[PDB]
Amino acid sequence: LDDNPFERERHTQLLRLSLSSGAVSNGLEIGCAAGAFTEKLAPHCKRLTVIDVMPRAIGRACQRTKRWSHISWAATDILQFSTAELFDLIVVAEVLYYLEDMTQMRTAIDNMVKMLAPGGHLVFGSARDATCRRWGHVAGAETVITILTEALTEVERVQCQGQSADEDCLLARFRNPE
Repeated sequence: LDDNPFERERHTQLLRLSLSSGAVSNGLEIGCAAGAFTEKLAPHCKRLTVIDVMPRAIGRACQRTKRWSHISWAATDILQFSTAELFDLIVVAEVLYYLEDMTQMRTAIDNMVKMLAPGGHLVFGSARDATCRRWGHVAGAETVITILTEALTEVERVQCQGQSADEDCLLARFRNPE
């Protein structure tokens, strides 16, 4: 799905935002789909850790990025996961579909904040509130962006009104105040 234009643009914005501070020491990617984005991010991270509830998704994404030796993978979700070294970039571009209510949502967000380095950046993207609403995911971009703003400083956003009904989404970039 390289040459479908919408995904092309979304990946480019995600990367642009992720890149804005120069190279990342220690990055976290949350959810990894087929490894398309990990492949673009790995080269700009001194260390990259990728977390994904779905093991078979990891078997696959790992193939894709075999060439780099500074990536590691965890079969776990953002509620259950925790690190010992903070992250200067957390990317969360995947609908956290496994989040069943606002309390899971609120908790997931706290964990992300707990793992941001100082002046670390959190880049978020997802289908807006109403596409997610359409699919049983409780909430999406605007609700998450309201909660993230409580803890973090929004630096920038971009909106990706692509093609179909599904293809319309919002990305925002937050700084963790030092």
